[PDB]
Amino acid sequence: TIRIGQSKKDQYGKIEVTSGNSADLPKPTGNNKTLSIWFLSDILLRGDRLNFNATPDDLKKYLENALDIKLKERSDNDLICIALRSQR
RNA sequence: ACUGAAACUGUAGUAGAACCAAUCGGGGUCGUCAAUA
Repeated sequence: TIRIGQSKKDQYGKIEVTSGNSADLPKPTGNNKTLSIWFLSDILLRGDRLNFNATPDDLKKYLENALDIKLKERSDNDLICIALRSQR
């Protein structure tokens, strides 16, 4: 049992932590037709000047480097390819 | 690539003003009673 966050000494922050049995590792399906990406957490990326950034082409470049592939935007018009929001 | 810290929802405010538990009443006084055979 630990107190976390702001004003944790007062009426705030008391949490119980419990540990579970070691989970199975993620097992994503490798598909060569498309890559789908879901941000489960806020993604912080450096721009190429190492400022933080909001340019998705940098994430495109990052992924295709990290996976050693090449990526292209989904070209249909009745569908959306990208659905990001900025976070500070 | 590392939980901010510290901070009293307190301070002032009369559940009170108004309203008669009251109005009227001599502690008094006279004729029967009963239904049959």
